[PDB]
Amino acid sequence: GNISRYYTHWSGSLEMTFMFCGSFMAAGKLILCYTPPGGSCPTTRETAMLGTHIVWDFGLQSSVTLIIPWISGSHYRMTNANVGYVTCFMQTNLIVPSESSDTCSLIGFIAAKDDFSLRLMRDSPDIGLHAAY
Amino acid sequence: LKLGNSAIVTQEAANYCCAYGEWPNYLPTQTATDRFYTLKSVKWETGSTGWWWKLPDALNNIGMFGQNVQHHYLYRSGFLIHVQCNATKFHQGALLVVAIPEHQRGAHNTNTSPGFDDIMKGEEGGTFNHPYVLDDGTSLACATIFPHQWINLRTNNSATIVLPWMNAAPMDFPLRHNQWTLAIIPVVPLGTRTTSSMVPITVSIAPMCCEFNGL
Amino acid sequence: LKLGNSAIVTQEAANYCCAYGEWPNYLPTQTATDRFYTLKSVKWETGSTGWWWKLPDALNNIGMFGQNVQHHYLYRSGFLIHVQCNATKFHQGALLVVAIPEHQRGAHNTNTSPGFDDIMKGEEGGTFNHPYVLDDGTSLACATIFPHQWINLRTNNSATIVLPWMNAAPMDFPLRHNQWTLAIIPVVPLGTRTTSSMVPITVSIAPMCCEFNGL
Amino acid sequence: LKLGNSAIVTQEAANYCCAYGEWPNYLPTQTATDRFYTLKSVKWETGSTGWWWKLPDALNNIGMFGQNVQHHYLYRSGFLIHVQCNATKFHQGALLVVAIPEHQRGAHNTNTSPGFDDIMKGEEGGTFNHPYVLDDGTSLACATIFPHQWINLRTNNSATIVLPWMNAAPMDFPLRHNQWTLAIIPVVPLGTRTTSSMVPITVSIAPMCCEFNGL
Amino acid sequence: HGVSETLVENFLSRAALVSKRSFEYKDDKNFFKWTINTRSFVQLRRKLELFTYLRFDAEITILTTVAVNGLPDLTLQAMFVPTGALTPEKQDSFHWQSGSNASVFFKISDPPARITIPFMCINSAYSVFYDGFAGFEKNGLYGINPADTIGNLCVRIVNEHQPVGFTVTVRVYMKPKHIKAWAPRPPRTLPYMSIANANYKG
Amino acid sequence: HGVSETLVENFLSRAALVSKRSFEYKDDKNFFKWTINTRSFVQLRRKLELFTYLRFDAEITILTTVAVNGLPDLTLQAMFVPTGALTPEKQDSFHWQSGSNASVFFKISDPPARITIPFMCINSAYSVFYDGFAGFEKNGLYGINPADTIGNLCVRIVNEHQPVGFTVTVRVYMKPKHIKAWAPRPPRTLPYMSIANANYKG
Repeated sequence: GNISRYYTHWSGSLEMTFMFCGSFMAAGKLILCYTPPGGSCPTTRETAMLGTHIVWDFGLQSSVTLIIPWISGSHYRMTNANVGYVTCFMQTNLIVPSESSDTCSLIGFIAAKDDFSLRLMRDSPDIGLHAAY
Repeated sequence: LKLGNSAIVTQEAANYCCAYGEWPNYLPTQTATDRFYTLKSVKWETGSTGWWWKLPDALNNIGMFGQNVQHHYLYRSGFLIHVQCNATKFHQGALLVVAIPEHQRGAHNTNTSPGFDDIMKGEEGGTFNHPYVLDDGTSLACATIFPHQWINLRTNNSATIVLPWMNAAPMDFPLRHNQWTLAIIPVVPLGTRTTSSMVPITVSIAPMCCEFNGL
Repeated sequence: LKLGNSAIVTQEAANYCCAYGEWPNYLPTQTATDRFYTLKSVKWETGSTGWWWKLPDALNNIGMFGQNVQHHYLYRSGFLIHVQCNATKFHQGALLVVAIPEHQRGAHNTNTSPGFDDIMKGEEGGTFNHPYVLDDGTSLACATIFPHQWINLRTNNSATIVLPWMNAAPMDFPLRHNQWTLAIIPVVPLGTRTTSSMVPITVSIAPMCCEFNGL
Repeated sequence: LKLGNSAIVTQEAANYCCAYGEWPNYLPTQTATDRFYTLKSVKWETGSTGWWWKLPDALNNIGMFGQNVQHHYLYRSGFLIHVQCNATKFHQGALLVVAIPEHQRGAHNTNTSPGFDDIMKGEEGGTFNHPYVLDDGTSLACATIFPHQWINLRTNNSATIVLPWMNAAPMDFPLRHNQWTLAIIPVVPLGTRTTSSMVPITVSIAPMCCEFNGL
Repeated sequence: HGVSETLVENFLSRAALVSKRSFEYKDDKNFFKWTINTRSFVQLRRKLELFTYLRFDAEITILTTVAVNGLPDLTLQAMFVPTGALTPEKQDSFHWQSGSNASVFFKISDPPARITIPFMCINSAYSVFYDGFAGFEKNGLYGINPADTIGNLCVRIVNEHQPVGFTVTVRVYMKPKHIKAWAPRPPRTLPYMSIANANYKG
Repeated sequence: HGVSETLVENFLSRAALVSKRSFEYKDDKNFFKWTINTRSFVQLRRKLELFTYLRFDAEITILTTVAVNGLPDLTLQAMFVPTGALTPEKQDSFHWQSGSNASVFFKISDPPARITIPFMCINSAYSVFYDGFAGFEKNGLYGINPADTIGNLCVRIVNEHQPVGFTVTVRVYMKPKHIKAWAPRPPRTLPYMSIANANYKG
């Protein structure tokens, strides 16, 4: 996200890794759906399982990679508009034993894939001094 | 377990069950319908008698299968069912995940047949009233004559049954006739020292080798 | 993990991390220093923000390395770091064991630089005040650009990072300049139903391929 | 002229027009959309100024194309247009069936741009206000620089224009941008001794080689 | 034979005046800004609107005229701000020392400043005509492609404020080069009513 | 493919303004002195602080603007004083005729003065970040490597004192070249508080 804001036009596939950081015996199922650009973000678990989704049992698999297909980025602006959504719904409940904490956590990662590309270099809008002459 | 734009990234991908030793093949119009349809999870408790889903009635209003069912007129499909029941190592209980061909139900203590509303339940499916007789006068004890799997939570948490085309006819009406009934009966009830033990069971039904006629 | 007269007889010897794909080699005076220096264990709790150790400042007063540091004048060494975090299967939490080259710290809400006492902490190391910005204005989220490992207590309990010589110079002053900062930040905090959960983290630093000059 | 479950069983299958000498090929998801969509017939009279349809706006709410337009997000298609104008041997008149790339319209006697409602007309299409300037300030006389056909009712009654993908981009938004405008302008007006001469014109648009993205 | 003069490379590559604007000099806030398009002058507009798609590199020549209200020798900056970057709103903004915007520093006494702007579209050609809407809703503007925006040419006087006050006329000459052209169109027979659209009066 | 634009040679080699300072002219004692670093402007500071070690040659362009409080034609000297040499403290010191310091003598009317400063470190790269202390005792300064000091750029007006009084704005443009870069770092998310250090407010 930061190195792309040095460039104007990005294009490529992203990947999202989600990592489950609960206890060893915490079980459950999530459903990570991917919404393509222009489509609307789902609000129900049933609408999410009708799209491109994945049914992730984190009962023993505590990592899921979600490949986001090739976008072309700056081709969808009228100001960047909408590039899609990755949502997550509960499928089951979180099933923990009584000695594990009942609150578990997910962390998510994102990298770009090898077909990612950046062009037309600009300045970063992120940065906008005390103490040589 | 990756069909279509759907995927089940589970772990313990144990042995599956070809029903009657048969794999679903095409009949010698056909990626859209061949995908997992993960139903809503049911809550298995200590007082659960069982759950059933009739096929393809559990899929006749869902997605690219339920569109084609209500636009076409004949269908021919097998089914891949993946039942997964995620619990801890402190839970116990056995499920009989049995797939029944032509499970004509019967009603209890009346001579009137079951109605349309008692049979065609949809994605919610039903609940066994008398699971010991399988709600049809027979027996649960002999129900392992059907294509079945066991989920002993001590041993395994998932069950996969691969169903072929079970019909006397080459194609069939999806809105009229159900051919398979996925039934999940807890033979040994659920148990851990909390009394409100509530293990979830997840049912994913992928219709394999769907054919259609009469758009 | 057996260097010198020291040995770590752990079990789950998982994958290590060569930092930037580089193994420590000698530069083309050299058993005494090449040994594990097991630091004092830190207590990871639910309110922990993180721990850091600067290298070789964490070893400049310990053993045959800290003798040679204070007798010689130039050094050149890689480091083998083994972080191990032993907990039960009822604990949870993720650590980012990240090794930062040239971690010039910054102070918070002042224009005055950090002093000698704020930077050179020794075997005790330090504690992150603001681990989200890595105590230098950047970000913890992008800190996986550095040589790092994860300790998800669900998955693994140990992390090994193999550090080469990171300097623009061929040799360096050990008492002046630190080259690596081992940082251990709990990204997901610790949790088991007792509130006073106190998982220990053990850091062992073996200086690999030590060279010296100027006795 | 037989595409999909549609068919045009006409007779005088005369010469067609590849637009700019190009046939629609696929770009190196793809029977459902490749079918003729026969629009509602327009009535050509003695006072007709002309008719236009923008593509794919004339098809964005019709059938398996208009479903995929409103479910996907990028499209790429050529078009096969068959205009047929059936009359007797006592009718007269010439039509210019011209297919215009990027027919950005202009409004008359105002400096305000045409709105969304003035441009996106759908299956009904529009009617030329000033067909002599092609409703964009140019000229009808030089409009044979575009891919065109003539329908002289003395000579022929039908016209087929085969349109490729005309875009600077490889794919495109169907609900935002129109790429072809099929225009049918009566150059010589209609005539037979009855004054209420009302010859029908039938437009059939088959979207050839449809591709889509972003379901 | 003689066909080499009606080549589209020869038909279109002429350094025509695309922008002439004066700006004053005292304490567009006293600087030049021009959105690089081609619809400013109807002689060049009608030649490029003989086509549907164009692909060219632009060759901007900047010709500075000074006249004091004894001519001083002054440094000008001419910064090309592409679509995605931020233009100056003031003469002394921070956007004039952008590291990434292509600036050129030139004098009045010099030969005119000439730079080549590349092909700047995200598509393979500029749509001269766009039968579409820029916004994703009905409030969008008709005839405007968001892909086709070149950028802006921002010209200021680098020098700080002087006692004399003068007028700086900036003439911009654009020669398109490496012209490729697609799908020719009829010429416009009616006068233009606006630069935003193809409206016509009669 | 497209990877040749995110090359570090292309990512970093842009002639960005590194120093803009005016100085006056009457009887920094009326001359320009700038310690050649890169932390003056936060747009260039944040790009180079995406890395741990850098090795570049600098390409200093000096752009002189004059304005009298009728512009005269004046000679300037721009002397690079490396680390080890002595800088001027006055406009008319003896250090302006150093035989060994690299001076460049240029006019206002000329094209801008451009010199290339080589790689000036005693190590193989400049430490952008330095987790160390410069002094051999505890009173040393944190974050300052003595090896990494480029030198100073001292600019004066060679001409002796004139009747008119004017302001000379000196814009310095540095383009790093032959960039090698090592060990990338996270970008800075908080604002800078000082050029001496990496302190942060929140």
